[PDB]
Amino acid sequence: SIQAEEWYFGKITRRESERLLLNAENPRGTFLVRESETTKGAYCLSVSDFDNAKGLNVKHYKIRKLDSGGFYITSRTQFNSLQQLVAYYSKHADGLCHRLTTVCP
Ligand SMILES: *C(=O)c1ccccc1OP(=O)(O)O
Repeated sequence: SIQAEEWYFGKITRRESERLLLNAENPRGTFLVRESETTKGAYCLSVSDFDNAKGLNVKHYKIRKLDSGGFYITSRTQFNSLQQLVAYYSKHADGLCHRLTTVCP
C-alpha cells in the first residue's frame, strides 16, 4: 500500500516538494515520492542533490505505472512495485543524480 510508506507524500505540489528538499541539512539523495501535478496516474520522485557547480538543487523524475502492473522511470528497468523501485535506486544511481539515501524530513 503506497500510501502507508513514510516516503510517500501524496498530493503536494512541485514547489512544495522543492521547499522541503532545499534545506541545507539534507544530504544528497534525500527524497520523497508524490503525485504528478500534470500527469494523471504518474508519480514523481523528487530528489535533493549537491555539487560545487550548482550547490544544493532538486531533480524530479517521472515514475510511470503500466496497467499491466509495472513501475519504472526508464522502460528498460521495471519493478513489480513502487517499494521495489525505491529499494533498487537506493543501491544504484544508474541515471539518477544520486542514489536515494534518506526520506525527506
Ligand atoms: C514528476 O511527476 C515530475 C518529473 C520531472 C519533472 C517534474 C515533475 O513534476 P510534475 O509532473 O508534478 O510537474
